[PDB]
Amino acid sequence: EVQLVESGGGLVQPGGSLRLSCAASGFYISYSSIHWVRQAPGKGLEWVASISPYSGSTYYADSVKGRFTISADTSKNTAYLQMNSLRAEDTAVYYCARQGYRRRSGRGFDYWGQGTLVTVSSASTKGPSVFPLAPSSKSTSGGTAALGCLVKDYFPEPVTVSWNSGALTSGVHTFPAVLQSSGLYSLSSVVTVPSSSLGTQTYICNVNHKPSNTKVDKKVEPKSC
Amino acid sequence: SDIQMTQSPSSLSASVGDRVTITCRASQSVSSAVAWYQQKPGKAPKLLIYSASSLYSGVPSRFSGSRSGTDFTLTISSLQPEDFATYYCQQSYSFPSTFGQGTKVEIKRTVAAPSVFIFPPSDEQLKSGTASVVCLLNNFYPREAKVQWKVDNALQSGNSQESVTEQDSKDSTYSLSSTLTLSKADYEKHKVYACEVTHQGLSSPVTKSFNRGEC
RNA sequence: GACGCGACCGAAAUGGUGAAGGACGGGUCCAGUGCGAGACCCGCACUGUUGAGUAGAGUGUGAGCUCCGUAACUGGUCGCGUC
Ligand SMILES: [Mg+2]
Repeated sequence: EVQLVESGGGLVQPGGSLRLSCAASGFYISYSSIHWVRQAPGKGLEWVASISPYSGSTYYADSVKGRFTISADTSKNTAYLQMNSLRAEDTAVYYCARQGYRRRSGRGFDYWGQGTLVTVSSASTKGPSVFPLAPSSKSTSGGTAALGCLVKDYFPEPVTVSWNSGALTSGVHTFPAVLQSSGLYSLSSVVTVPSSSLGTQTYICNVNHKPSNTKVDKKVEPKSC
Repeated sequence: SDIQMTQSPSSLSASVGDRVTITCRASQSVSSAVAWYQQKPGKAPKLLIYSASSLYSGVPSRFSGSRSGTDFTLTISSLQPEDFATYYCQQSYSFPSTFGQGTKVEIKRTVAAPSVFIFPPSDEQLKSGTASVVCLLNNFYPREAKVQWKVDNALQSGNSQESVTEQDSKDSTYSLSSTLTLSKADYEKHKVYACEVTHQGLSSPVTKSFNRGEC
């Protein structure tokens, strides 16, 4: 019954500003400490800020002091993180979390939202080009072939990839994106299939990048020779 | 001084049913104000232990914590399949709060050699003026693996990027893609493109290659 | 010996006074911990060891005590008066 939902994330340029909100339900924030914790892609948790009940005292990580402001609007049962003077290193999934009741769970954070992605970059929103990774005319590496789709040069994260509108899931591997030196993302999705069906079975990768209004489907087949 | 929390190891491999221990060492007294969390890929952390040694409500008792002065340990007495995850300690003795660096706990299984595939750039991409060459290492264990790119037998450096999947829930292997990025102009001035893979389950390096423009 | 008067002593009490610092306390200051939906603030409880400036970091005419007084008395002693 206790839930936290963060919103307000998205893309912003260096030096810009952004306000995150943390909507509580199933408890009233006035009785708890509320914390913000962030996680850069691939990295660990880093505590950001918190606000204490009854006194409204606020506390901040050195890496954000002076730029960030945590606050709470009890009549919306919502907490906020006002982020100013943002830098590329602030790119992260931002979680809000409830510190539990002292008698029940000490100072542990007993409930967490599912997070909201903040991307700080000067790159502008861009849909990907989707290129085939065509099964080798040779045949196999162990009775089976491999094919896929290359999802190149989009911004920002995330994109979704599925095969045959979801009907094909066994042996699919969709790789985590990498950030290129252009400042754009790229990733590939591959699937292994029986070589004996390459000519008769149909294989389509479904790519959706909502931030750019880009949604495409690519049939992946063998080639001339 | 901000309080440091030094967490070790950064990763460990264990079989289902094994006892494992994770350690977090504080740089000054944090009394018992230490918590442990579990986090699975894509999901929020979950509280396991509070006040250093108290089991959080609903957590299975095979999880325990203990304090020895300023050293703290999380012990799992016998790993179950759903316990493979990343674990974080945290001190909340004083502000600012500090998380440890994290310990990834991965499943140990038998060695599996990768199957290797190479993909030339598509004609469509080439119209755009750039070429991407992709090398795929599929379903291998352990995770350590080396991929080298060769262009007409010259070893490439600084122009490739790698990505590894999470360990597979079913067969407990990893997969890896490596992408070599060249301009169209540079791609067309060479013939033989090759991906060279070394893995524990391979007696000798395996090479996959194609010739530009042939099938 | 009784009663009476007086003086001296003692004396519950009391006006003024000024030293003492944590072994007199504090609804004094501080530190640590627990609790109250509460890491700090606020309240309460516990614990403190050179906690800790003796009259003020105090907007206590605080207790006890020093010194200077006053004193109920239904206490003592001595003198005197009458049997
Ligand atoms: Mg990739």
